[PDB]
Order: sequence, then C-alpha cells, then structure tokens
Amino acid sequence: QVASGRAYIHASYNNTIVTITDPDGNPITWSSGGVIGYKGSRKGTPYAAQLAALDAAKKAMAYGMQSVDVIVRGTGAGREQAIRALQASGLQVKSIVDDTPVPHNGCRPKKKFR
Amino acid sequence: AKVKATLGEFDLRDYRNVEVLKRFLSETGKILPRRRTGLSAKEQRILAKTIKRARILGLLPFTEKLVR
Amino acid sequence: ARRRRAEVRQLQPDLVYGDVLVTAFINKIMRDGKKNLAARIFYDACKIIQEKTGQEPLKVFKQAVENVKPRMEVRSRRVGGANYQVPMEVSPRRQQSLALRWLVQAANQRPERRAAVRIAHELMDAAEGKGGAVKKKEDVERMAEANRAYAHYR
RNA sequence: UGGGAGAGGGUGGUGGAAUUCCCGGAGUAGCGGUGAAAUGCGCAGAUACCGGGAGGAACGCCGAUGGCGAAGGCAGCCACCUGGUCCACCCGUGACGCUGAGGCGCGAAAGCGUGGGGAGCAAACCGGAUUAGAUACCCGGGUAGUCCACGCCCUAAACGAUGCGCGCUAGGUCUCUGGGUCUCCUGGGGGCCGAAGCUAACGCGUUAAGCGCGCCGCCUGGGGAGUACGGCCGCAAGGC
Ligand SMILES: [Mg+2]
Ligand SMILES: [Mg+2]
Ligand SMILES: [Mg+2]
Ligand SMILES: [Mg+2]
Ligand SMILES: [Mg+2]
Ligand SMILES: [Mg+2]
Ligand SMILES: [Mg+2]
Ligand SMILES: [Mg+2]
Ligand SMILES: [Mg+2]
Ligand SMILES: [Mg+2]
Ligand SMILES: [Mg+2]
Ligand SMILES: [Mg+2]
Ligand SMILES: [Mg+2]
Ligand SMILES: [Mg+2]
Ligand SMILES: [Mg+2]
Ligand SMILES: [Mg+2]
Ligand SMILES: [Mg+2]
Ligand SMILES: [Mg+2]
Ligand SMILES: [Mg+2]
Ligand SMILES: [Mg+2]
Ligand SMILES: [Mg+2]
Ligand SMILES: [Mg+2]
Ligand SMILES: [Mg+2]
Ligand SMILES: [Mg+2]
Ligand SMILES: [Mg+2]
Ligand SMILES: [Mg+2]
Ligand SMILES: [Mg+2]
Ligand SMILES: [Mg+2]
Ligand SMILES: [Mg+2]
Ligand SMILES: [Mg+2]
Ligand SMILES: [Mg+2]
Ligand SMILES: [Mg+2]
Ligand SMILES: [Mg+2]
Ligand SMILES: [Mg+2]
Ligand SMILES: [Mg+2]
Repeated sequence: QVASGRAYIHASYNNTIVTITDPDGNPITWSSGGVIGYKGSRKGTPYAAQLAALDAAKKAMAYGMQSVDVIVRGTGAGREQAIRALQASGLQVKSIVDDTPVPHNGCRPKKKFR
Repeated sequence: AKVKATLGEFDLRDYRNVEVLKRFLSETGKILPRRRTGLSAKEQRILAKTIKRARILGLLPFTEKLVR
Repeated sequence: ARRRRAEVRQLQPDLVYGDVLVTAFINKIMRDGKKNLAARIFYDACKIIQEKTGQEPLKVFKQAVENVKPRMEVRSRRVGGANYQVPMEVSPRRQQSLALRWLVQAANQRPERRAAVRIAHELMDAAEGKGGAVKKKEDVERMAEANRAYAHYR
C-alpha cells in the first residue's frame, strides 16, 4: 500500500482509460468508459471520461491512496473532464504532465491519418 | 523579450556553450522560430546546426515533457 | 418566430383569490370556450379539497403544482445518422406550463365518474407524493438523467 | 588570384522520437472501431502501466511566398571524394562565339530479373457493415510492393501547359546572397503591384506573353487514333 501514486489518462477519440499506478509504475487499479456500462461511441463522451476517472480514483481511495501525479496521453474529447474529475475527487493533484507520444517523422501513418 | 536581445556577444558555432544555447529552446526542448529569437535567416541556420550538434553530443535535450 | 421573441400573455387574476395560477389552471381545464363550466369544475374540486384534507385549497393546489414541476427535459435532435435525446433545462414559465398540462391530463385519466372529483383527487394526490402527473415528471427527469452523456450536443 | 552561400551528387559511419514483436513485472472485464455498428482481438488473462532486448523504415521542432540543381529531383548529424554557381581585383588570352538534324548521357512513380531484407503501410485477396445491388466509398485483416545491391524499362498535368542565346524599353515593394564610401550605392537569385507596349479576352509586363536578330522543334477542323501496318528497341509490360 502507498499514499502516493501516478494517474495515467489515455484519452483516444473513442475511449478514455484511467490507470492508477504505484510510484514504480506497477498498476493497482484501472477504469475505462466501458467499465461503467457504456458501449460504442458513448464511451468517447466527456461525461464517460469523468465517470471513469471518478471510478478509478474511488477505487484508489478504497486502496488507501491520497495523492497522485497525473500523466495525460492522447487528445480525446474526455481529456480535460477526466483531469478535472481527478482534481476534485479527493486526491491531492501535485502536478499534471502531458506525455502523448509523437514520432520524429517515423513510421508511415494509416490512410485515414494521411 | 527576445532571446538574441537579452544577451551579449557569443559564438554562433559554439556547440559546447550550453547555457547560452539553451536560451534558444522552448519549454519542451524545441528550437525557437525567428519570431521568438530575433536572429537573421543565416544566423538561424547556424544556430539550428549547432543545436543539433549539441543534441547529438548529449548536452541539450531532444524533447522534454510539457508541464502545466 | 424568426424575427423577435413572443410576448407572454398576462392573464387576469381570478375573482376569488386574485391568483393568476388559478386562472391558468382553469384555462387548461376549459375546452370549446366553456369557461363557466371549467370554473365551476375547479370550484367544486376546491370544495371537495375543503372537505377531505381540510387545509387551505390554495395551499394544496400550489403544493401540487410545485410537486409536478420538472427541472430537466429531453429534446430530440438528429446528428449524423442518429437521433439523440439531449437533456436540457426548463425555464420557470415552461415549468408551470408543463405542470398544469400534466395535472389536467392525469386528472382526466382517472376513472372517477365526475370531473370535479377527478380534479380534486388528482390535486391532493400530487400534493403529497403520488399521482399520474408526478409519475410523468419522474419519467421525464429519469430520461434526462439517463442521457447526461449527450449534454454537449446542444 | 582572393573570398561566399547552398536539402547539388557519391561512399562510409552513427543519434534520438515513435510503431511492431519477444522476455519479466504488476493488474482485471473489456479493448478496438464507426454516422451507428459489426467482423476482430480478449479470463488459454487482452486493453491501459513499468523495466529489458531485437529489428526495419522515416527524419519532429528549425522550416519559409527559404535554398541548390539542366531536368527528373534534393531534408537528422559527422567525415571523405566531387559538380555547378556568385562577387571583388581588371591581372592573362585575343572573337577562341550562338544554336544545333542525327549520336551519346541523364531521366518521378509504377513495373521487370537475380540476391538480400521486411517494422509500419498497403494494389490483389478474405471478412464485416452500407445499399435495391455495393465486385466501391467506411471498418478488421492481408500478399506483392514500398527498403538495399546490381542490371533493365524510358513514361507523366516530365507544367511556367511559356526552346535556347544576345541587346533595348518608367517605376514601386518583399525577400535570399555578395561587394562598397555599410544613411545609401553597386552585382547575382526568388516573389508581388504596375509605364509604354502587347493580347480574342483572361492576363503578361527588365524573371515579357513588349521591341528586335540568330538557330532548332512543332501546328494546319473534330472523330477514327497515338489506333492499324511496316520498321527499330525491350525478358515482359510495352516504348518510338
Ligand atoms: Mg467507442
Ligand atoms: Mg411572421
Ligand atoms: Mg475471453
Ligand atoms: Mg498484460
Ligand atoms: Mg524483424
Ligand atoms: Mg537535380
Ligand atoms: Mg550544376
Ligand atoms: Mg587585362
Ligand atoms: Mg596584343
Ligand atoms: Mg554570337
Ligand atoms: Mg541541323
Ligand atoms: Mg526512371
Ligand atoms: Mg515524382
Ligand atoms: Mg521504384
Ligand atoms: Mg523487385
Ligand atoms: Mg468489402
Ligand atoms: Mg438494404
Ligand atoms: Mg483496409
Ligand atoms: Mg493493416
Ligand atoms: Mg506483406
Ligand atoms: Mg517538371
Ligand atoms: Mg507544352
Ligand atoms: Mg511558346
Ligand atoms: Mg531547342
Ligand atoms: Mg530581382
Ligand atoms: Mg523585383
Ligand atoms: Mg506580379
Ligand atoms: Mg503584371
Ligand atoms: Mg514582375
Ligand atoms: Mg501568343
Ligand atoms: Mg486547314
Ligand atoms: Mg505506337
Ligand atoms: Mg508493330
Ligand atoms: Mg525482346
Ligand atoms: Mg504510348
């Protein structure tokens, strides 16, 4: 158990996945838009991301954690909402960092992205 | 509020002067455009070449995470 | 209308209590221009309210309207190839309109033989916690709650 | 002779970001995808997270109406070999020039042959949706190919749809790169607006589509047709 952890927010255009990790990056718990009973395009809504972040944070408190550093990857619709929900869920949010992976002109994208 | 303006004379080809050269990088470790810096086009070319040399040498970063 | 906003009609306060809400309720009860019949229906309902649950009939009426008032409602909207029930707020004027319409409809759905007893029974039903109109309001608000994901589609 | 700028070309190295795969850890009920879904993937433990390793391909910011090249084209960084071009000095030669039917060389992509390589993407192909049907558009997969060496192929909206050289004819403005007497003047490139002039008009206008001279290529109503036949070239596709 630990009172300090990390919050990874993976906000694609179709879903938002939130994971709580120990200070060594090993996950303790996670939640997504589908974990709450949403399917399809509704998983991508901001409100679904808010619920997923609240659910993951609630599980983290049920584990006995009090502060999380937030890492956000992706530019989906539910990004800001999930970050704010973490900010006002009962956890000390010391810092928020953006870590979306971008290539330095690497692999060829799929046709839809060209 | 320009990087060139707030500095003295220095070598544009110096690939070891970390303190001066880092002033020409954004918060995430990206080379600044002519708008922010204030050098001429040739000076910007020399600066970009030296910055890449220093990146290879391991002094200046390639990228840094954005912090809100 | 495209040009401007519709100007609301100011009803005349009723000649028994000086309450425009009573006038609006009577207008909702009335049909085919039979205003005297609607007023008599309402006043017979008021008398029956006086008999059973012997508090002020005006108090029971206002409590019923306050209980039936809805705070959320869903409006249809087609986006792309799908129709969405967007939850939206209700202005107080539309709140009153919906409450009165639902009260009158629910009263007319009751199986009592006379209308004057139907209105009174529905009013004192909605006064506490029950009635058809309260059920309709709960259904509407549940529908609006079960669509909070689409609150951005307005 | 002295200097300059440059993704000009060839060869050898090596830097990180990211995708994929494998190993280990931790962890659980879905992930992915769309207009909406479904195929698919996942309790035989996926997705999201951390650490390690391997491999291939492409070089974010700088970066541009920027630069280089005869054209096609050229972009991480370093070293070597090599082409073109510009300015200053006004030093040498002494018309040694321009153009160019044939010839020779180069020539995007796709394609072909023999070896290698193969992450990602992706013709053909398979499946799911959509639809009246859907041999498509959208989605999940997927082989050549895309990459390297050598050898062929020789085409294009290979376009500025504008052959090359030289001289002459108001300016204004933006920009790259030199020299100076560095306010400003004087060279060489790249754009925008406009004198006169030109044009059917659109527009062009010292980077001419203006005024002239030299040489080359090409046109003569539309279709048939860049077809047929003959000839030459190519392994073939096919090219002239
Ligand atoms: Mg979805
Ligand atoms: Mg009108
Ligand atoms: Mg399963
Ligand atoms: Mg796993
Ligand atoms: Mg491999
Ligand atoms: Mg070239
Ligand atoms: Mg050259
Ligand atoms: Mg001389
Ligand atoms: Mg002589
Ligand atoms: Mg001549
Ligand atoms: Mg000839
Ligand atoms: Mg070729
Ligand atoms: Mg090409
Ligand atoms: Mg090729
Ligand atoms: Mg081949
Ligand atoms: Mg199909
Ligand atoms: Mg059908
Ligand atoms: Mg496909
Ligand atoms: Mg694929
Ligand atoms: Mg393949
Ligand atoms: Mg061309
Ligand atoms: Mg032509
Ligand atoms: Mg011509
Ligand atoms: Mg010619
Ligand atoms: Mg010029
Ligand atoms: Mg000019
Ligand atoms: Mg112009
Ligand atoms: Mg003009
Ligand atoms: Mg001009
Ligand atoms: Mg002409
Ligand atoms: Mg003729
Ligand atoms: Mg032919
Ligand atoms: Mg023949
Ligand atoms: Mg042959
Ligand atoms: Mg042909």
